[PDB]
Amino acid sequence: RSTTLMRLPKRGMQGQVPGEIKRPRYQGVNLKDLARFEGEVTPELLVR
Amino acid sequence: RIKLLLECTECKRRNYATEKNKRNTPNKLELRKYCPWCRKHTVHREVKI
Amino acid sequence: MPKMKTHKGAKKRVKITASGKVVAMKTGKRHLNWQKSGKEIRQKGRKFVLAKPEAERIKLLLPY
RNA sequence: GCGGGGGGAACCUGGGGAACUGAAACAUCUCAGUACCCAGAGGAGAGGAAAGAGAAAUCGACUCCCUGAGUAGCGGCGAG
RNA sequence: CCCGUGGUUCGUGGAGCCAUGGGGGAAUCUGGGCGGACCACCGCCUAAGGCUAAGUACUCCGGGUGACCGAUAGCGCACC
RNA sequence: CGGAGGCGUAGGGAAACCGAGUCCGAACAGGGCGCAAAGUCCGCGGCCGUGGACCCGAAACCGGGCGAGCUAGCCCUGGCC
RNA sequence: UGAAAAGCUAACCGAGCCCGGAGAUAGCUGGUUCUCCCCGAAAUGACUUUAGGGUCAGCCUCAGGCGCUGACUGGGGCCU
RNA sequence: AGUGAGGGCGCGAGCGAUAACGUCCGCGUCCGAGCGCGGGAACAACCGAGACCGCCAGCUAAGGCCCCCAAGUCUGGGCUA
RNA sequence: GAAAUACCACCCUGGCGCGGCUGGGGGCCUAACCCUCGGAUGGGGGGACAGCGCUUGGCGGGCAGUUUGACUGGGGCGGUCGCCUCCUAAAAGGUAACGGAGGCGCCCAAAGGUCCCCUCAGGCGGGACGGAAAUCCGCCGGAGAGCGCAAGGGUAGAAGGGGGCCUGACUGCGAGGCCUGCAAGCCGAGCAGGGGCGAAAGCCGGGCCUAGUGAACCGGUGGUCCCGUGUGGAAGGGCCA
Repeated sequence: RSTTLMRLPKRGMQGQVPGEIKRPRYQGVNLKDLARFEGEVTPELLVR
Repeated sequence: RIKLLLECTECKRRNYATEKNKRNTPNKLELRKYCPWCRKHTVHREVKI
Repeated sequence: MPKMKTHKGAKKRVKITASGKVVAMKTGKRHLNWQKSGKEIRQKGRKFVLAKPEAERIKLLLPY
């Protein structure tokens, strides 16, 4: 019951611009190092 | 198909607006008016088959 | 073993906010006939009907 | 002077290959390359060193397990 | 490479690669298919021969274990 | 003990993306929010989806075989009226 | 096959019999099992190749929270 | 989670012949699904009445009291025969 | 004269010249192929045909596999199946019935805007071409004539009759409500851009309103200028109209 406007065509290989929601709040509230953390150091980080 | 055929308005190459219309009485005669999103309002014209 | 949404559904609009809801193009009428015209064409935001949109939901649950 | 042939519960490769039921009808579709007829190598064959992957100036035989998403997608884009 | 078809998550599609039934019909490493229908790029691999081990399958047959069965359940079949 | 993962951990959009903001948009007007009000895992259990899924129940369709001492036919060959 | 009615085709072939898909399919009928305790359904709506079926609406039950909000009654507007 | 069809009675319109234990809709009750007791002879839905279980207890509905069967063959005043 | 004439330029028409492309058809062979010979691997008849391989278009029950609706005081044949209006809905609203009735599946380019004016049929009385009924005069009138189209509502304190000027029958949108379980369909102040009718107090996001209507898929066109399966583009494709 309804046309549509979302079409995901004949394929399988998309690009990227990595949208991982991370929070300066978890960070500074209590799990960080106020200057250098980097994606690399975020394991524990609940944003990966 | 009856004296009722559907046309629509387009404006001086800077847009096109729509709406149906007819055929009967003054047939073709088709300037009209209307305003596109071109500029802020603007003539438009109409015609367009 | 895994069910997986009326993929179809997920596809044909059919969208969810993990909050607890979904929507489809207003889809009230539009993008079809319409020797309609204007003001009428005012209906293309988005929409959602409650109650019913459960089946939708659990069919989907797993991805979309 | 050799060889085969003849078997064999199931597994196995290729050969050829179907309606139901679903799609609450049903003709694309579906079950499916599934059931079954066959030929044949085994003790297991199958595949097995890349005109591959994949895009990072990267990997590196083939096979099987977990994951890869049931997403990427295939479609009277419907059952599936 | 033209159409006639198989594969493949592809059911006809902008639909690629391998694969063949018809007609055409060649290149030796400036070679030639492959990433993007296709065109200009870079990149990739080296095709149209050959051999086999090892890790998943299978259960005739043997051994063993069973919040698996007791004679109308268990294999139907515990014994000419 | 094995730490490829999948679920959380903002999301808003067809996307480009932006980002707790956001798409429409030239519109300061609405809808997805923001709002954590943490889930995530193990179990036990009401419960669907696929699998025959309370149980036995049909006309029949399809595959491979089984039979002319079944029966009718036709062939060969004696006999009897 | 068939001096053909739809005949006979291992004792009832209008499309044989055994095994197989398969435990086909079955909105239709049957059948649907210890005790006791609470509540208490509807047997109507809406569109449906549905119409003895079904999706959503109406009524029910168990759990959270609101917690004086309810049928009905008094009274006073403004509706028939 | 279950019914997705049901009937009866009263009133109000259809219809039908203003016929039917007909069928259409609505207000109510109903009966199923409790509606198992009284009851009217006995009778799912007509008047009474809600049965958690006892009583060799008493008051009552409806509707009853010559008898068959609990209860005045009461009293009072008539009118039919 | 519409043109001017030599001799040198290019370019055409041509019914005929010639040349490259290719379409149509008529003749014994011949060696593949077929039948072949008649007692031999050599002869004979046919032979570029049709046999035959593949692709082409078309006849085509002979065959196959499906389907050929629901309602309805049985089935079928008959009716009928979407929407508006009136009755019965019994006075809120709101409900069957093979219950009564009766319309629509158009359009109106200007019946779409606004400013300015006007104001019925019909009764009567008097009148040229009349002449039951035009056209004009004279009175009278809960407005019963009127409003494309059916009914019903409304309603000339006109939505109705006439003139002027004009496009909003605008995009962006809407708060908050009608009804409805679904989706529907429907009502709308006000903010923005932008105009149009008056000088303006303001009306205009189609009509006087209740019927002229159709999901979803699929695909088209006018965008856009979002995506592109290494990158540039592109087949192709996402949202708008």
